[PDB]
Order: sequence, then C-alpha cells, then structure tokens
Amino acid sequence: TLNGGITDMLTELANFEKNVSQAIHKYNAYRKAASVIAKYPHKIKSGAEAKKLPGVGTKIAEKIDEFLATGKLRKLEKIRQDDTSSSINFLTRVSGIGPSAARKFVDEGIKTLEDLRKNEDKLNHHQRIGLKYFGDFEKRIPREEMLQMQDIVLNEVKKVDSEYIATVCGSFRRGAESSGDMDVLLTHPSFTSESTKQPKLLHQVVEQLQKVHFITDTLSKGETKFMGVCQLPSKNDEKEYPHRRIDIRLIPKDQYYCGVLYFTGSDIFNKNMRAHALEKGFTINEYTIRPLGVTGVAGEPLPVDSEKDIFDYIQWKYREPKDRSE
DNA sequence: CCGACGGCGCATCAGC
DNA sequence: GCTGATGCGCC
DNA sequence: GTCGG
Ligand SMILES: [Mg+2]
Ligand SMILES: [Mg+2]
Ligand code: NA
Ligand code: NA
Repeated sequence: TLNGGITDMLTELANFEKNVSQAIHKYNAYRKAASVIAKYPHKIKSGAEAKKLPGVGTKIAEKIDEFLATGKLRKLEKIRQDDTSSSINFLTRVSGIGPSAARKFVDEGIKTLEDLRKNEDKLNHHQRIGLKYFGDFEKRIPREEMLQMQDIVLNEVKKVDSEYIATVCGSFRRGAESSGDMDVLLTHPSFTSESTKQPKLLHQVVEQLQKVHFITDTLSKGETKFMGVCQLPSKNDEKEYPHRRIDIRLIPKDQYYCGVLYFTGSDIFNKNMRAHALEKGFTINEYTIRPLGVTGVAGEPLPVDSEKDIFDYIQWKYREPKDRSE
C-alpha cells in the first residue's frame, strides 16, 4: 500500500457512483483505476504519472494531483456532507439493500440503523438477515478461522456423499491472510453439463450443514446456488464467533476449471480477464470458454483441461491464484 | 468522437 | 401459473 | 470515467 490514500479516494468515489449516482460503469472505471494503482510498485508523485497506467485517464489524474498537493479531495468532502448521499451509502451497506431500495427507504425517513430496527416488516428476508448480522458482516475472517470452517465443510460434505468435492475459493484460494466471507465450489459426478442424474444435490449439503449448526440462516437458495450465513462452534465459556457469509455454488463436474477460475476471482481480475477474452474474440463464463463467431454469436464450448488452458486461449501467461488479487 | 464496458443465479414483480 | 424485466448478490 | 477504433 504505497498509494493507499489514492486508492482509498478512488474506492470511495467508486462507491458514490454505485450507490448514489447508480452509474455502474463509473463505479467500474474507478475500481479498475484503483486496482492498477494498487499494484503499481512506486509511490506516485503526480497525476500525470498515474495517467500512464491503463485505466487512469484525465479526470482521475486531476483528482490525484489535487489529492497529493492538499491531502484531500473537495469533491469527496462535499459528497461526505450531503445527508442524502451519506444516508444511501449507509443503507446499501446492509446485505440485500442496494441503490434502489436504499433511495426508496430515505424517501420514507427510514435512514439509520435504528430506523431499520423498528421497521423489520418493511424488509424482505435477505434484508432482514443482513440487518440481523450487520455488525458481524463488517468483520473480516482470519485464515486460521477459514481453515477450521474448511475442515467442517469438507468433512460434512464427505459424510453426505463421499464423491462430492468441495473447494474453497475466493480470496482464501488466493492465499489471503483474511477473507470477507467463505466461497465454496461444489461438484458431484451425478451433475454434469449433459444431465443431472440426481436431484437435490445442493439441498442435501445445505441441510447437512444446518443439521450440524454450521449454517444458521439462508439469504437465498436455488438448485445451483446457496447464499446464506454460517458460524464456527465456540468452546465452553468462550464468546461466540461472529456470523459469516457463506456462498455455495454447485457447478457441473466437467466444467470445474471454468467454475474454479470464476470463483477464485478476484471480481476485478475476472472483469479484466473476461474483457480480454472478448478482445481476443472469445467469451468466458463460469462454465465454458466459447469463440466469438463472425457475426457476434458464441460458438461451441472449447475443450478445457486445466485453468491454464483458459489462459492459453486468450494468450495470457498463467497466473497463480495468489497473483489474481486485483 | 463515441460505442461498449463480464456474466449469470435467485427473489420479486408486472403483465398476460 | 408462465415469461421476461429489474434488483441485488457473487467472483 | 476510460479506451480503442
Ligand atoms: Mg469471499
Ligand atoms: Mg461470499
Ligand atoms: Na491511462
Ligand atoms: Na447492500
């Protein structure tokens, strides 16, 4: 974090554009600039030096110059004083409240943690649970705790059926010392791109993890994705562990590499990699990499035998999970 | 200049 | 109920 | 907001 002030500034601006302006590309441009500045291995001395980086343009260079000379950004100071922007930015922090629901709550004077707490009946289920664990969800997970959570999830999955493979992805798989939540890829031989020879493959794993009190709440649940809450068990007289967001994603077994690429991330790495795919005339999702056709239509799935194959197609040297933290 | 920016799962809603 | 759009989330 | 065409 040589340019910590700068990238904090940009992230804050990205958050404004997402939550308040609802200008998603502006959010993206900012997060992108932030990301390329974050791995730039020199302490930046000027806007004009940052502008050299791909993703830093004119406006962001000016902001960088204003930030370096004065330690501040006047544009952010204003945004920070605005009641309506601070309100919206705060509400969107609850999982399940985004830009639209946030603005809509303000329209009604529901705008503080205390307002939300007297008004649970105006929240859908996801939002009610996000408010419930509001504080907990702010806390990072140390790797040590990620490691116990893993043994639990790997062992319980093996118990339902010895042929499920669960793989912890996300920043954990990227070797991060702490993680915002747990991301779990799940496969079973019965579920492939050809057929689903067994129903409830995801359900059964969820039920199991509820039966051991590991999974405590559900934000959303379908046939391939679970989005919910979990908690490590604590010992006699210990304060409890914080509750933690868990995400479980069931992926056809023969598409494990595109799935594990996807779920390892980071989000920005994915966006850039996928963006580059397109320039190379391919498209990648969590399932397959397909060529782009002359017209603009996705051709057939290309054969993939490792994460590296995916990189090969798009003419990128391999990058280990730990080098994907953009 | 100016079009395009990654891709998709689930909850929810409107319109039929 | 179905189908498709919009909201929100995941990386 | 930035970039390639
Ligand atoms: Mg995570
Ligand atoms: Mg997660
Ligand atoms: Na640039
Ligand atoms: Na939110």
